[PDB]
Amino acid sequence: PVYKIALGIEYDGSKYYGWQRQNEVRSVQEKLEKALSQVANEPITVFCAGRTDAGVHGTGQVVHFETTALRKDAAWTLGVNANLPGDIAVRWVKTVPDDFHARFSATARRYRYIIYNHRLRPAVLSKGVTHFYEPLDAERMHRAAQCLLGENDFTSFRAVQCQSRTPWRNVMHINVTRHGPYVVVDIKANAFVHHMVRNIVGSLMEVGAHNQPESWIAELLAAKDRTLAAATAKAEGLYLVAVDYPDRYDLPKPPMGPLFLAD
Amino acid sequence: PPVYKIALGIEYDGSKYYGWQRQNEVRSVQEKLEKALSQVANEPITVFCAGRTDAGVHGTGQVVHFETTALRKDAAWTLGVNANLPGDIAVRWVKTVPDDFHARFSATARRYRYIIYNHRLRPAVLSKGVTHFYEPLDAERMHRAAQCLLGENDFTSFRAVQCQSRTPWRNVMHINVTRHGPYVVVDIKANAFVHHMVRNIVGSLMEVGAHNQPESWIAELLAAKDRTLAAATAKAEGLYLVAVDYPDRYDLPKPPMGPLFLAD
RNA sequence: CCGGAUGGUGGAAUCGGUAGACACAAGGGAAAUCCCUCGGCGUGCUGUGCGGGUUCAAGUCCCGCUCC
Ligand SMILES: [K+]
Ligand SMILES: [K+]
Ligand SMILES: [K+]
Ligand SMILES: [K+]
Ligand SMILES: [K+]
Ligand SMILES: [K+]
Repeated sequence: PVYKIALGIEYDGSKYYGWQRQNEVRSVQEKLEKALSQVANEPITVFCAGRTDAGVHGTGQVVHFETTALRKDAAWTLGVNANLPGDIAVRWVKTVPDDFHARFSATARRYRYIIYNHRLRPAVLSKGVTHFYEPLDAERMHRAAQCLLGENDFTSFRAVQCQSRTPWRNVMHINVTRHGPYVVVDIKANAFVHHMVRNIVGSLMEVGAHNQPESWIAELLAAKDRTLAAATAKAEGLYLVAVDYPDRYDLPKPPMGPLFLAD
Repeated sequence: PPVYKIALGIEYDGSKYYGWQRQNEVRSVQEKLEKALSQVANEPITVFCAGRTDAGVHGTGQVVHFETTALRKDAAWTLGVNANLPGDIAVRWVKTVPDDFHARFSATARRYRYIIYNHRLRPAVLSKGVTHFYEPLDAERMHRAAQCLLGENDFTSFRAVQCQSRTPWRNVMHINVTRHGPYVVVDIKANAFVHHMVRNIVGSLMEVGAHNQPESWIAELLAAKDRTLAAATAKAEGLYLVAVDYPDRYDLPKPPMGPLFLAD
């Protein structure tokens, strides 16, 4: 018998060279497979809903695999976790049909960017938040961002190493708010082009610091040029908070956080 | 030569340090902090913290002071020192204070926050900054079973052996337990605390929360004046020295105590 | 006149904080993905035209020299 299982993985990529399995470096996927394999007692290969670059964290990542071995729930949750490193962890298990597929079944991914806005660098979670010196204007930022909403040509916020096809994406919602000293950027789209978020954030920050007009983000978008927008934003601050899947699969959706961040 | 009494608001992540207490043998927050301060003042510097934390415990409201004959502009102590500090340690603010100031002795009351990730499966993000407690906690029940420690009591049951205070008596300003999504936070403020006082109150408070003991237990323990009766000391990675109290005359800056996104 | 002269190329570095972010190449190993290297030395040092200086700290300031 083949069993298609879906796991909700969570992690802290600060100590990993990303998710993708590199035969020469540390990858969340690798550590995750080693464990799953020990439980199923057979070589296991997983498929994630969205690979994160080296540095980016995850709290809503979703993966699936097929094992011939039958393990009770705890085996996949409490079990795998017992084999996983402290930074990586399983949030929930759920057997799914054959028509499910972490990546291809995903209707839209969602990210959150954590910006610690203070003159002096942070200490706690120094690898989990991006530190931005210049005073940000959450208000102004949010406004200068609604122009990216909908379907547009994110070429200006694209990448040259983008292995995807058409640079067109559909943004469900992009909001920027401030939590005390923090500034958070929540963005949801059907998908994103290489470094799309870290780029939108980069240019959004310049605006926030009043180094550019609100109209700049819009001018960039239509500029269809990358060498016009700000430089890619730091990684340590990006969190893959949540992925969208058809309600028919009935996958559990726990708080996306990160941490104390309201859902 | 002029002597300058300076007060720094230090913040850090003790996950990688054997505590604050400078030890000529291991990594201590205080040591790394002094090395830096010294490079700035270009003279051996010795600091005094408002409350030493044990190996593991973090800090976001810690306050220290020192005296240097060297005159450095503000940035030198803030942006400067930080530039010499490790990434986990950091200065939050500088402030020259009078001679009658003293981080420890001037402190009117310290304050802590305990972060409990209440979920069957262990956390990944901040795995060293939050305490993972398997059994389902009852924030409500916990808070209630705690108000009995409020005020001045004999915290012998929540004390320790390696304790140096000549008296295990303390005055609790307030102890509250709330739940943030999967988290359970315990905020406690007192004039001072006896060795492992907080981690102990939390330990026994958790047993109650998990319904392994009655709300009346915390109270029975307190009056029991016995330690071998209460729960075992709670984990360290979850304790944060969020804030210290000082006379308003000193006018020290009081930024958000957090940790992180935690409302002030 | 004043503002610049930093990597192979752009292009950064909080009204002195401890280089080269970021982007785009190149080269090598495991059409493209990916690791590491890509100032000079080598057997970590000195290096932000060039020596000298001040400062705990200099690309970041004071002085003499070359060119926009
Ligand atoms: K630094
Ligand atoms: K430098
Ligand atoms: K530098
Ligand atoms: K010098
Ligand atoms: K120079
Ligand atoms: K000069």
